[PDB]
Amino acid sequence: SMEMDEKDFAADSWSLAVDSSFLQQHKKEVMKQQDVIYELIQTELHHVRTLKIMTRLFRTGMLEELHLEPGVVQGLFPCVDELSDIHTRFLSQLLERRRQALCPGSTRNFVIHRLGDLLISQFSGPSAEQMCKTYSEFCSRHSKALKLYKELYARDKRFQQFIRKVTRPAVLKRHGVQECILLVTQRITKYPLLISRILQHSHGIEEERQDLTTALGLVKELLSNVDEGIYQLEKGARLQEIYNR
Amino acid sequence: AIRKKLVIVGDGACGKTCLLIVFSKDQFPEVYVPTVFENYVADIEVDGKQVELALWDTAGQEDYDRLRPLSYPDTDVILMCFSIDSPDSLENIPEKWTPEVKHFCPNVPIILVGNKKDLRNDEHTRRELAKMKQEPVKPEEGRDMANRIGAFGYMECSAKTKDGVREVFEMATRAALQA
Ligand SMILES: N#CCc1nccn1CC(F)(F)F
Repeated sequence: SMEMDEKDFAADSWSLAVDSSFLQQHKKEVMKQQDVIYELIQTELHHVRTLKIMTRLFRTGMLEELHLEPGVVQGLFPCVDELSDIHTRFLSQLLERRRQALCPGSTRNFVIHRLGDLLISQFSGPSAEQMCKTYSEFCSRHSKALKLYKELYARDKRFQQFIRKVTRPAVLKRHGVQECILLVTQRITKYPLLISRILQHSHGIEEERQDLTTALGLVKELLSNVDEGIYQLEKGARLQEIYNR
Repeated sequence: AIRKKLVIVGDGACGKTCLLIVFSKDQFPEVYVPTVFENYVADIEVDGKQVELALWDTAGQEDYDRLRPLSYPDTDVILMCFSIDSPDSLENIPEKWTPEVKHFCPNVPIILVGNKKDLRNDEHTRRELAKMKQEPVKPEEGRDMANRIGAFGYMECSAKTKDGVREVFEMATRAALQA
């Protein structure tokens, strides 16, 4: 992540991010709603950072340093460029909504009152079709990627040295290759929990309550479609094993 | 320090997310309790052995039968959670969660954990449950369920007070290290 956004989301909550004199100006229900919206954006920033570790540190490092057989890097990191484009665009919209809401003279004090419309747009139309297509493909290639990683780490010396080198720093402690893959697969099922809790504290404006209710329904429809479209691919599985599913 | 993987499973009401949060911070959040848990790698030393224990939550995956199993590969220990304030969460252990974990995690030790033990003697909890002809889970009911499902052991804890939380994760680490 870039330093400006890391510092804007360094605090454990919105109530600790804003100036205490600004916090004091709001009612408790507003503080509760803003703390959950801040967690949605902060966790989205971290999710985009996970995808940047996968594309830039791992994938591009393997292409630039190792001599892997063709199809191997794509097998380890299926759909990563498409996933990065989807989530970097979504994060850009969330951060622009925060930036427009800042008080003049401040780089930290804001309130987001209109998140629902942004979530309806993300989870409907062509962007929802691309999220469904990409996650149905990625999640169906998840077992195959883990198995390919394990085989290369155990048999290829230069690959093992590369992985140990780039994952040595303490900032990569939670972000080995397999850990990144499961963080990405689990991201999509965090959205309902976060949206339902924002909705619980968004009853003050009826149009906002209605828009978050619509967004929650669209997110659950996307998850149901992705879940129904998954079938794990397996290297070496024969056609007979497939058509006898 | 060898690396081991832990996954927590159970109904949404079991308090699994809160349990991972409290253990990973060694604190119940005083200002904001997070809605979600991403992952964490805890440095644990148990009985003189150093382990890096990766922690994962399954919250949000309960309704998605093809997404949820993607959390299970290479798991070394399962925490199977229920809440002591919810007999319904305990009833879902033997017939739903146990056959799933036995299929995707064969031979992996399971520790059955009774969460929210601080609510066993809470007046509001006893009044609410009595309306559905229920009462908080008794320790013998928890031990008997653990025995029945083939669990490695039975433990109780409270994420609210932190009592028992450290012991659960140190025991999970010991279970993960066994042959
Ligand atoms: N998570 C995992 C591995 C898995 N998938 C289906 C069954 N199993 C267990 C087995 F690999 F067979 F032992």
